[PDB]
Amino acid sequence: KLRSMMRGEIKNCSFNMTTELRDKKQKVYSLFYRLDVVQINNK
Amino acid sequence: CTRPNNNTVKSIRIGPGQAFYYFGDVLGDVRMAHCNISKATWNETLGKVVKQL
Amino acid sequence: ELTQPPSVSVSPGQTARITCSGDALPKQYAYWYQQKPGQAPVLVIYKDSERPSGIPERFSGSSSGTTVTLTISGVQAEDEADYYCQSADSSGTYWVFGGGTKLTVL
Amino acid sequence: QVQLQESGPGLVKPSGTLSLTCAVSGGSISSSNWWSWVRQPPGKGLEWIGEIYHSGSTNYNPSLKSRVTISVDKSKNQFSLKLSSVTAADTAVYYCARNAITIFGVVIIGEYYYYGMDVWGQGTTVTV
Ligand SMILES: *[C@@H]1O[C@H](CO)[C@@H](O[C@@H]2O[C@H](CO)[C@@H](O[C@@H]3O[C@H](CO[C@H]4O[C@H](CO)[C@@H](O)[C@H](O)[C@@H]4O)[C@@H](O)[C@H](O[C@H]4O[C@H](CO)[C@@H](O)[C@H](O)[C@@H]4O[C@H]4O[C@H](CO)[C@@H](O)[C@H](O)[C@@H]4O[C@H]4O[C@H](CO)[C@@H](O)[C@H](O)[C@@H]4O)[C@@H]3O)[C@H](O)[C@H]2NC(C)=O)[C@H](O)[C@H]1NC(C)=O
Ligand SMILES: *[C@@H]1O[C@H](CO)[C@@H](O[C@@H]2O[C@H](CO)[C@@H](O)[C@H](O)[C@H]2NC(C)=O)[C@H](O)[C@H]1NC(C)=O
Ligand SMILES: *[C@@H]1O[C@H](CO)[C@@H](O[C@@H]2O[C@H](CO)[C@@H](O)[C@H](O)[C@H]2NC(C)=O)[C@H](O)[C@H]1NC(C)=O
Ligand SMILES: *[C@@H]1O[C@H](CO)[C@@H](O)[C@H](O)[C@H]1NC(C)=O
Ligand SMILES: *[C@@H]1O[C@H](CO)[C@@H](O)[C@H](O)[C@H]1NC(C)=O
Ligand SMILES: *[C@@H]1O[C@H](CO)[C@@H](O)[C@H](O)[C@H]1NC(C)=O
Repeated sequence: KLRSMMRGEIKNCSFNMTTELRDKKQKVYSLFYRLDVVQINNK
Repeated sequence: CTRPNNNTVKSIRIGPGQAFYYFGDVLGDVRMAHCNISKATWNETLGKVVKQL
Repeated sequence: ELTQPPSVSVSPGQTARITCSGDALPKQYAYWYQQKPGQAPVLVIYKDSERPSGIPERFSGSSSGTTVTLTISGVQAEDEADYYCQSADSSGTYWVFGGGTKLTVL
Repeated sequence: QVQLQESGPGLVKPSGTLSLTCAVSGGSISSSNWWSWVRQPPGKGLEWIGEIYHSGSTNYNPSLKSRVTISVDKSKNQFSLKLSSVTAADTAVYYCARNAITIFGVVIIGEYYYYGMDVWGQGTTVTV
């Protein structure tokens, strides 16, 4: 909910990142920009 | 020029020693990053250019 | 453009929950008003969760996707008035109003 | 305070243009807010109509984009609520309106919060 130029710019995201153990993964919430991610076609 | 956002960096070990840093959270609320310039100075600056052109 | 339940009646001492529906609501804020009878309708909740000053804490508000929620905790009998939700365009160009809400306590 | 006084015609002949004016008492319309108009049919809820900024940027109901135009008399701190030949289907109580906002960051990129619409008009029972 934002009207300014920064609308739809920063994107909350989710992972399954491999931890330091071989058989343990991890759901990770992070932030990214429009100029870093590409759609594939919560898409 | 400024990036006026109070941010937060988190860290996660992803390998045996591989621990990377990522853009965790923003304190305050989201603000555009921008740059300022003296307009009248720059027109006076650009007026010198076209004379040389 | 906006869906709103026309009439919700309660008894005293309850907690009222009034919603609105709309497709721009995942992208727009929603603002809450209170038409008391013969009165200028008073701003109640702005920015989907914020009341202004001079407003009791009985009024709460939250959002859920295309649905919002006006929340009155500890409903008094004198709070019987109209309640209007307001949002704007999906493009954020023109404002729209909710339909209407009529309270009836006791 | 900033007081909204409403003005316009009275009993209306059907299918006529209705230009109306909000006499803004305490009129200090510098560039600070948005100003707007809403209406209430006499037994119904409210209807948003339009919206104006001081510079001249206007917004409108798409349902009433045709028959509605608005302006502002900043020389007298007055508004303009003009209509086309609107029939007797819109015999509604008319409200002068103030969308107050809150400047968040840079105003040029439009970085602000719509505060709630603050101060109401009076009530203009237009009979067509
Ligand atoms: C490049 O050039 C450009 C211009 O050419 C420069 O852009 C300028 O940038 C300024 C800030 O960087 C910006 O200033 C803003 O002004 C607002 C208005 O302030 C004036 O009025 C008030 C009241 O009359 C006076 O008190 C004040 O002294 C001024 O006279 C301020 O309100 C803005 O401050 C807000 O943001 C800062 C930082 O986040 C907060 O610390 C501050 O408290 C304000 O934040 C409140 O309001 C926001 C609005 O939503 C809330 O989100 C926030 O949570 C705070 O809300 C609390 O407080 C309010 C009030 O107390 C309360 O109602 C609410 O409930 C909360 O409790 C800001 O300071 C200029 O406007 C801007 N110029 C233009 C033309 O746009 C740029 O800086 C230049 N860059 C460089 C590098 O040089
Ligand atoms: C990114 O989106 C996720 C969606 O799940 C957010 O995670 C939830 O956030 C709420 C409030 O922020 C918490 O109450 C939940 O517990 C969170 N869920 C989980 C599984 O942790 C997350 O907060 C968002 N990221 C940021 C930075 O706000
Ligand atoms: C860039 O920013 C700096 C400070 O943020 C400005 O420096 C100030 O400039 C004014 C007038 O030029 C002086 O009166 C102040 O004393 C200066 N303060 C400091 C701390 O240096 C600078 O002018 C800005 N540049 C532009 C082009 O706006
Ligand atoms: C992570 O893994 C779980 C189960 O393996 C799966 O349900 C989920 O969709 C995955 N999420 C991502 C972002 O890969
Ligand atoms: C950022 O937030 C932290 C929270 O503790 C605060 O200490 C710090 O002063 C803030 N910095 C700015 C620039 O707002
Ligand atoms: C810049 O200056 C020149 C003369 O010095 C003037 O003709 C021109 O209009 C100016 N442009 C702006 C944008 O001020």
